[PDB]
Amino acid sequence: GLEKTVKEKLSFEGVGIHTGEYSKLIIHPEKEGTGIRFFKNGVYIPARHEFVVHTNHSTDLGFKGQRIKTVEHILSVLHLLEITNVTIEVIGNEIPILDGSGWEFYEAIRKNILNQNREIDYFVVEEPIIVEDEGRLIKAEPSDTLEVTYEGEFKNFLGRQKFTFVEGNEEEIVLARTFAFDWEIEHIKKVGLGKGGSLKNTLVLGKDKVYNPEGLRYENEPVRHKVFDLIGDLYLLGSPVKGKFYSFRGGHSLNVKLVKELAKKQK
Ligand SMILES: CC(C)(N)[C@H](NC(=O)c1ccc(C#CC#C[C@@H]2C[C@H]2CO)cc1)C(=O)NO
Ligand SMILES: COC(=O)[C@@H](N)C(C)(C)NC(=O)OC(C)(C)C
Ligand SMILES: [Zn+2]
Repeated sequence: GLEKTVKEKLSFEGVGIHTGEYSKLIIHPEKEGTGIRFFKNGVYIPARHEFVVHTNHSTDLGFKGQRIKTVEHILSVLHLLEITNVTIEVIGNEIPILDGSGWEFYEAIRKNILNQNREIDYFVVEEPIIVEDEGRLIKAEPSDTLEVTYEGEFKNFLGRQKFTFVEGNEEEIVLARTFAFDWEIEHIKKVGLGKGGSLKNTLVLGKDKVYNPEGLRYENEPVRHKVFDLIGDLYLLGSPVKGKFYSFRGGHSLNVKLVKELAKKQK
């Protein structure tokens, strides 16, 4: 496909899930070859794995003392829409969580795409690879299309679930919200995270119950969301990705480990 930017500036704002602070974004059009980058306090932070500074409960980037938490959801939307050149100006410390999914970003950006004049140089997975960390595993192999499977093993009523995204099915993952388990939330808050979490932006689950009155958007909403997260983390390769991926219990740390290994192999 063609490289793409946005036709005009687009703004989003709201609380961040981990900081609990209110932040604002402005997405700026950029010319071919710019890439995806964030901008904060005069500093450009490329959306690339070299700038990752944190991977526990979110993927965060930093450069020159300027940090932005929770980049994975906006990056996933940009990856899915193949937006390749933009600057995400951040006023604040975190990307807004909005409803917990990619939906608001996706709907606004998709109606505001500007095609550009050269084609995308995709990051094409060249050979099989596997990364592992204590029972968790992610595998990648060559594919002409982006295909991403996540398999979860939940210690509540959900049990085992799996879900596969393929190109053309973006609408199946951009509404899946972030989630949390009631028995884990105290620790998450104790370690300085989750300050903005609520039933308005998070699917909160117990051993045998759902806290949100509206319930789940899909019976497998959590694994759809984990696929969505992985697609955002994969964009830290710096180009839209072609490959077939399978994650068993992976999270941001393992996702970024895979990205760094792929980048090293194909440098
Ligand atoms: C899903 C994944 C991959 N682990 C990660 N999400 C988080 O880590 C995360 C998201 C929300 C909360 C909360 C809250 C809350 C709350 C109020 C108390 C409940 C109302 O009764 C805590 C952790 C993610 O989506 N990364 O992208
Ligand atoms: C059992 O609780 C933990 O160990 C959390 N650190 C853990 C569950 C690994 N978070 C997680 O899923 O990874 C993400 C993707 C970084 C949010
Ligand atoms: Zn997420």
